[PDB]
Amino acid sequence: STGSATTTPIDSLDDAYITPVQIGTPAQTLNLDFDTGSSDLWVFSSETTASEVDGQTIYTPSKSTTAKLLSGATWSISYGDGSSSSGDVYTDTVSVGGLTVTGQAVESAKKVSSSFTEDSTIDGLLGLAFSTLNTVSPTQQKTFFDNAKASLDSPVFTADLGYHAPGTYNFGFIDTTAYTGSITYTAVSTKQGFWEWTSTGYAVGSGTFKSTSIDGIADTGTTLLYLPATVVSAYWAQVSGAKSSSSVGGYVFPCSATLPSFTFGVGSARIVIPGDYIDFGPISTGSSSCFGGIQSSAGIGINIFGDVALKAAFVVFNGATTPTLGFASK
Ligand SMILES: [Br-]
Repeated sequence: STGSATTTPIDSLDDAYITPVQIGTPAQTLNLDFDTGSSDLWVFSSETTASEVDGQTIYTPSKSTTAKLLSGATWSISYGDGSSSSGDVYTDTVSVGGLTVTGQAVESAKKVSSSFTEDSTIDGLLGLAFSTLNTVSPTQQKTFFDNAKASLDSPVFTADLGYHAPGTYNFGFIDTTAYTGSITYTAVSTKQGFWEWTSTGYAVGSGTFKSTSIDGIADTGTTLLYLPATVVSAYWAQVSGAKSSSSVGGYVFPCSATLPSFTFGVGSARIVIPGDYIDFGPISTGSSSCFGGIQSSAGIGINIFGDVALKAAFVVFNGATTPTLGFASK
């Protein structure tokens, strides 16, 4: 089997991407944030504290003939940005782009933090990291991808995120029309439960490539590119007026600037992030100070190849027995 679903930016800054997902019988379609940095499929629901729902579409398990309470199971998750959610668990039929999994754990939110409430466009998350990170207790549950894997034509999914445009998540096949040149594959460590890999270095603009190992995670659920302070300093040093602002929470730069591209290495291959992708616009409405899309990972504990990086590539998440990651230009 295979599946193919369009993913769409939630706003004009590509802050996140939503993908329609069918849950239950008859189908309830919710727009979920596919997150290769976590491993819970959770949704706003008929159980979510009413004051914490503001425009989201909710899953109502009592209206699904295939929903079953997973007795005794609860979940609770905290994300890198400090947001969180928790609740109880149903199993139900879940379909993405024509690919159907029966008995998928669908984690129903009883509580969500303010950042989720305030984002009316995101009805929940669909985790695509390794199932070892799943938070369901006392019996950990499998991700949609892990459940689907045995049925897939090939044990892979691909992320093709757009810059200010729709893109695609495919399951079970590699669309050879969706990228240019070749796909370069690189080793993955699952020791931390993430799609963790090592970039071979970077360049700033038309500068020379610096060969250096940068361990990080491929994370579709993170907006920006978070890299070591040395790398980030080298980038912003090429932008007149750029500075790190503790009051704003990162690098800012004059909105009048032209930003250089940023290149990252994948083996001997190179992925180029255009400068435009790195401009996240005014720090506040009407400001002439703009927020950078490359930020230091120093306060995080891990480097993160978020959407800023991933949307410059066609990315293969290979979930074979020995997992790997593939990157191609597009
Ligand atoms: Br390769």
